[PDB]
Amino acid sequence: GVPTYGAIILDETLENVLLVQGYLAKSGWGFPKGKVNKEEAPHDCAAREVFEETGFDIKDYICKDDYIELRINDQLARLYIIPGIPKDTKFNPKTRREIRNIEWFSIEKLPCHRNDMTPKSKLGLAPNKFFMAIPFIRPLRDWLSRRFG
Ligand SMILES: O=C(NCc1ccc(F)cc1)c1cnn2c1CCCC2
Repeated sequence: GVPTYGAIILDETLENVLLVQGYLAKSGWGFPKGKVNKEEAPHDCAAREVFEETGFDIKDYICKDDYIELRINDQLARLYIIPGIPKDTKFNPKTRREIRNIEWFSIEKLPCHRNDMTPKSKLGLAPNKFFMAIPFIRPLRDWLSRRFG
């Protein structure tokens, strides 16, 4: 699959992260990210996708070595970590045709796994609106503990 790039944006307290909500198949909440274009550098794709989805330009803030990368079903997703962005920042996507809403979420309240259905003796996982963000949460919390305190 084609690699994806984006950002995990945190506020100044390091408490909260910015998630975006799409439509249809992308109807839940997830980090801003998207597919890399031909010959485009990872940092440029991340900034591009983040600016298209949030209206916020991370180019002056990206640190090259500060990201979380996950390979999920053979697609690689790398989110650059961008702390310190004020919570009163005005985010607006380029078009409401792709992005429904943009919100801050408390990191400590976000799930870092989906719940099974053991109550009902049924296999699998219950739906969770944070399903695209979930795989990054534990690695983010571990990364913040290491790199900050
Ligand atoms: O990325 C997602 N959500 C946030 C988002 C990011 C960019 C955007 F333009 C709109 C919403 C998402 C949700 N479900 N799927 C995805 C991606 C691929 C697998 C299905």
